Amino acid sequence: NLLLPDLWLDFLQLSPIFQRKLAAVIACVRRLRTQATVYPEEDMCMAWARFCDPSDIKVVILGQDPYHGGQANGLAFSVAYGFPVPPSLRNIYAELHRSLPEFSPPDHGCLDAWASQGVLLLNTILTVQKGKPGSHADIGWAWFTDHVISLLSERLKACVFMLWGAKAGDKASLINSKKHLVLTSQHPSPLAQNSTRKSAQQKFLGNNHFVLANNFLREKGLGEIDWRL
Amino acid sequence: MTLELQLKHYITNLFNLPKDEKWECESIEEIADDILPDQYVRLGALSNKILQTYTYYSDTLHESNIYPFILYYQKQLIAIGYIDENHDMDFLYLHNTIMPLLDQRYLLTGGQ
Repeated sequence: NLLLPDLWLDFLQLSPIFQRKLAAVIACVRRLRTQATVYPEEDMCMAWARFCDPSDIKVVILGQDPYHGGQANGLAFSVAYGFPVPPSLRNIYAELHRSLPEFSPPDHGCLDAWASQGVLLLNTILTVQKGKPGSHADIGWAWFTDHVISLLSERLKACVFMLWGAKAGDKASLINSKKHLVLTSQHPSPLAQNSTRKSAQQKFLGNNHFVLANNFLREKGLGEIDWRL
Repeated sequence: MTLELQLKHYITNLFNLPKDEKWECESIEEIADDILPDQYVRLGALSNKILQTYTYYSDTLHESNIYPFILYYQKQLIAIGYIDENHDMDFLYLHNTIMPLLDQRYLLTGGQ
């Protein structure tokens, strides 16, 4: 059991050895779950893969690891209904509101409608121990999500990749930037919001990434994302 | 968890926030150059070092337009403070991996 939907197994075409390596990471998490609280639950750590067919993915947004206080829902940046909106997601909403006149920031952190429209909200690390950010950074998730990114770049005809901050930016070398639109900026975190008129990288607020993404999709003949929540 | 509790006590007292409201945390890694003021990021010190960050949030914190935060480099405490209403960082503590640059931890209940 690789926890992935059948469409994703078909899409990835994992070799037997890669299947065993993924199974080994899953087994590691299973061992860690009996010793401590791990987020999200096992049957939610692949939720990011269950909202659309992988062939229909149009935008990839990379996060780091899941929230570690129980608010993670298996999607990058998103939180379940009823949870307060985290700071980075608030700033994402702020950039959407600046760039898209029809977008009004919602009172929730649920990004399900984006995922259903082909926005892949992929954390590079898929589990985390309660209260300990980065605690599962070295158990093998990074190999798997790197491979997922590579295969999305290879197998999709046209896709947008939004890489915010240094960690996500490190993944750019996995993506064929002639096929795909690779959008980069500083992280949406409020910590990175007000800084230095020095940053070689563009600020998150003002990066125009959601407009540029829909322009790309329109140019390639794909349906645009309705970003409204 | 001592430091997070001291920061919560300090912030809820300073801004008269409910002491029993649960705080949640967002953690991301990012290089110090993008998250700290320019004057505190120097070659051979904080420059080009990846920090692990904790930013706290809640309903009343959002209402006050403040973001309390704690920054670390590996196991070394790097910063304690909050982003204020003007989006200015106000530090209770700041260390550049070599030495403390700012230390008002006497405002905390730790005795440091």
